[PDB]
Amino acid sequence: TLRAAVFDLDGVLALPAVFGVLGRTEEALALPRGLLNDAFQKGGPEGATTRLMKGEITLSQWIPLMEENCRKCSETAKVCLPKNFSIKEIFDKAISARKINRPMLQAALMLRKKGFTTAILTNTWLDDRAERDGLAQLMCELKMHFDFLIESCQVGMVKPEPQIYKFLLDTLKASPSEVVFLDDIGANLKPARDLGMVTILVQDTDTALKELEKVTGIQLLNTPAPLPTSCNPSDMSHGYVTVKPRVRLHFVELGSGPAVCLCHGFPESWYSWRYQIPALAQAGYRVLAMDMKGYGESSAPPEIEEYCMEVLCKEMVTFLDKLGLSQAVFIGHDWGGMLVWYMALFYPERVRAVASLNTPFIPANPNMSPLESIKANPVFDYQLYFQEPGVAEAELEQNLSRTFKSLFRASDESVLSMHKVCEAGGLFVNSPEEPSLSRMVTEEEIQFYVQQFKKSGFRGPLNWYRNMERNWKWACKSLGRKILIPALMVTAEKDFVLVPQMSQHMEDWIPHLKRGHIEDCGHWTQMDKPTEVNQILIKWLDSDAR
Amino acid sequence: TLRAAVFDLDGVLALPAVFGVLGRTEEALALPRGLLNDAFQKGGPEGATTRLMKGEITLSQWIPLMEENCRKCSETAKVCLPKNFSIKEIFDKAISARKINRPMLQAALMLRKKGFTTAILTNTWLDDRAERDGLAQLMCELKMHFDFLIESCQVGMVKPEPQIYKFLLDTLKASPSEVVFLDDIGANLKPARDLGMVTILVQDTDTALKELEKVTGIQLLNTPAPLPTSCNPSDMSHGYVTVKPRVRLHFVELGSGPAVCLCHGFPESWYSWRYQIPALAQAGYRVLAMDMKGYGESSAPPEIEEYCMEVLCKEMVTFLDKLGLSQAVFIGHDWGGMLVWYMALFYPERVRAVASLNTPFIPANPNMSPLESIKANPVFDYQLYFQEPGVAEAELEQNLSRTFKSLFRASDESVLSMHKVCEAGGLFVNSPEEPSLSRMVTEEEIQFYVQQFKKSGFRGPLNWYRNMERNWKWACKSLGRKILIPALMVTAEKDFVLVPQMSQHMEDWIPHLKRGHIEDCGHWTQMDKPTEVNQILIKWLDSDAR
Ligand SMILES: CCSc1cccc(-c2ccc(C(N)=O)s2)c1
Ligand SMILES: CCSc1cccc(-c2ccc(C(N)=O)s2)c1
Repeated sequence: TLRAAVFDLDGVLALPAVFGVLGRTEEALALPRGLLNDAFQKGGPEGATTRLMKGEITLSQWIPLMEENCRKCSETAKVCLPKNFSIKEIFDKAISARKINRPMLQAALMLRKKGFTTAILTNTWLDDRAERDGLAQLMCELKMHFDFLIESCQVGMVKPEPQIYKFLLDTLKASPSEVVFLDDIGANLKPARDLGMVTILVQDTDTALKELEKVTGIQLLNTPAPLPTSCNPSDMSHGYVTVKPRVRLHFVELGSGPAVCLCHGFPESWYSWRYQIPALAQAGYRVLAMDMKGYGESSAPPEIEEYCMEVLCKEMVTFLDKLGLSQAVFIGHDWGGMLVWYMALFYPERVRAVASLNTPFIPANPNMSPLESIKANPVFDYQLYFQEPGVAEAELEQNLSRTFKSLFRASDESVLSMHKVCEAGGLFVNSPEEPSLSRMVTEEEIQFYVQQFKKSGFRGPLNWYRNMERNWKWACKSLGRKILIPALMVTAEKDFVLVPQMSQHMEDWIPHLKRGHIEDCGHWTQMDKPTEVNQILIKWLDSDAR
Repeated sequence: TLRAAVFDLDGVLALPAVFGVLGRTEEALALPRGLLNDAFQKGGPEGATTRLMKGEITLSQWIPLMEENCRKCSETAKVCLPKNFSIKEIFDKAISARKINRPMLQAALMLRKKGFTTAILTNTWLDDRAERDGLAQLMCELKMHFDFLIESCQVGMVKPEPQIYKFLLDTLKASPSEVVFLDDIGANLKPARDLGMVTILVQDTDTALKELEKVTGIQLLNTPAPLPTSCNPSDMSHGYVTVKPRVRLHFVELGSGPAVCLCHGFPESWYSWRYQIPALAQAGYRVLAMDMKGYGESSAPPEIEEYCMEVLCKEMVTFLDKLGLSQAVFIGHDWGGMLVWYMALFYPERVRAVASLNTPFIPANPNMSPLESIKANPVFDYQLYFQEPGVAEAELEQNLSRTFKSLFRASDESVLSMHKVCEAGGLFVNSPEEPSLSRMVTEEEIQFYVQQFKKSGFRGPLNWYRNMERNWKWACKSLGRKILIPALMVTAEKDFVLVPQMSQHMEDWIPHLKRGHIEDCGHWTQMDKPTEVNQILIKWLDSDAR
């Protein structure tokens, strides 16, 4: 019975296989077949290449030795290599052209999800090239999906020496018969077999995967579209900034590049962005996923006025100041979407670009009380239920598990009326005591929100809805302004509270506004439609926010 | 008696004054004197400009209104503005050319150091230009040196309206007679005077500063070269990454741009880089100042082997992995300098560039025990004293204040022999019980190190010296490699343990090595010579590490 799967990198997890480049070069250059290859394998286990693969020497030290091996192979072949022939130029292109074999990685991900221990076993080098970052990025992306990364140059052993195989088994804490080994070089496969390991000679991916499926009894080919990579809270970098005495803000941080500040809604967490954080960091951004004030590890002061838009926005400016960030892209959802439009209106200098999911930009009506305005819409009755300090806290803090399971559901899973909530006397008066688990979330993900909300509860979060009058007076000062910085409005077809239609007049105040629309998407946009959210955000980021 | 100083931005804290650009444009373009200016001030407190300054409108909305005011001023003047005349192009250059008036900022810094409350009072706008970041960066740099930043567009009032002045006094919690006010516009000075505030009409900086010195009784002109900006621990962003079960690494993070990872020595803190962090972030870098393993808020496991170079380097690679960083520039000092050379040797893919202060790169002697090697040098006797578990911990943990005050001293302040330490039976056997405070440090800075070392003490830090044999065996695997990535070696003339001379053969293993040398610098390089360290690092960073 298998419980571990090992993958080679070149020709297995990454394609096109860098080594099939020596043959491609020979042909393009009309060189005697195998000339370049002979120079690469020259001296076998004594050669420059074996020294490189064992980590005795770096790639930059190896390049002159390989080109030297190239003169000698020519001497004995009778043809003379050109004057612009560069080993470096050839390998630079080969490394650069090699990308992750996505279906192979998905198969490895699926096996690991089923309780398999996974690893990468590769003959690689210590890359000190000026262009080494491209491969460092690839290895970074690949490795975090595996239990182990065994690199020849770091262990001082190479495939096919039998010692690396005994090393592999020891690392795995498993006997050979519990291991599948995939490689594109039959010579490297043989020792794994001699030990009783299941092996797969990898040529075309589909066939290798057909073989893999058969031997594991796990479906790997033709499976449904997987979810984007999520976040494990304990594997993240956690950041803490004191924005004022007794007000500290917590954030999760991932990646490098332009700062993208993600602002969640009610009643959420930095964790609501779990499917966006790895994807946005991978797309070349420095992600800062906040626990907004009143939430999770961020401070939660009791006073209502601590949660008015003016105070919240000023604290987000200080956050940027203390981190030494002159700007950040601000991406919000629900209450975070509202904050994000106000950051653009009041601090355009600090906002590189602004994007909102579900939350439209509606300019304050100076001739109408914001309370009258809320009453005009039956779908906002829940906001009136939230007005009285203590009432919604009591219901929401009553049973945390029920609260999140009741709220976090897809559009075709609704359990909450949300209309005539005041008259019903609560949000959960029609709701089961033990709601079923929505297909959107795991039991574990619910438990994370439960644990977060045990610290401060619902007072601070609910206080965001308790500053209507103050926010309205502040917003009225911006009635003559327009939003002229890059902006994106993303609507969710099935959000029955923040309906797409409510966003229709936005072009009047944001003339250059760009849009996104997600069909069959409820209110919890990020977890309902992660793939679509990621595609829309990344595309908008690359085109409008460097 | 004064206790508060207020500065205007344009023409006072920032030069050349953006508004003296309308006159410069008129001349260069041979336009009737004051034509452009009339268009800027048009309608006075009713005009487009006053609306802009009060925050009713953004700069992008204002530009067409100002150019419109330009057609009208021409109608009545008889000349016709060109076809490539751009209000935007003019203001873009003016904003861009305006820089901090460094001597004015130094004067404000000196006053604040003397217990003054300082503030910036400015008539500014809400900048939504595509080029708004340049000014956002300037305001960011400037503001962190002041107690308050009062911007007209954010308060909805402007100079010279008397309400902003009453607002200023209220913000300051001070009566007018306790306030000096500096402005380059006499009209804005008058109301401050009418209230009894001391005023200074600012033309040339030197004279304004001569006036400021007279009225405060504090020397501001011709003062010694100030120290670079330091760090206040509670104003920093604190980061935490679990690199393995029960091993967490703490870091302080400042700025945006390429990741620069600062690695302190023995027995230090992230705080040893206090003078580098603001300077490097200001130079366009994302600084990650570590608490190395065994130190401060980082985990400190008791086992010796937890501190061998191989384990430490692997944990720094995981740190990068968990933060989503494919690379970082690694800058080390003392033990951190040693780690940093080993990161370059073993993980060149993860090291963008490598720099060391005082610590040279010495390749392991495969024909000699590292213990024999240490014994060959009388200056390394302290390392032998550190070998026995418990002995150095007892002496060092005995009185924390004495420990740091004894260690942290300039070269001409030495109190410690450091030679024949074993035979003397300690580091502090000749040292006073109550050492004087070195000119390098304040009592407060000592107390910070004392507080940090109360958590874990000296076991983990001392364990860095307890892996000679393991480090030697690991290092021997790199004997065939060279360091071919960008590298900087900084020597300290008066470091009597890590003498500049010990670095003389480095070019043999790092052929492209760049150098820095600091005269009259002891072992504690960063606090001994902050200005020189910063100049050397920034210059090397901008030229060799993007
Ligand atoms: C009150 C939490 S914010 C909000 C806004 C719009 C729709 C929703 C829904 C939450 C839960 C729903 C359900 N029935 O499961 S609909 C929540
Ligand atoms: C033992 C701490 S590491 C080190 C290396 C080289 C010189 C120094 C000095 C520390 C303190 C000195 C003194 N006498 O104040 S010299 C420390």
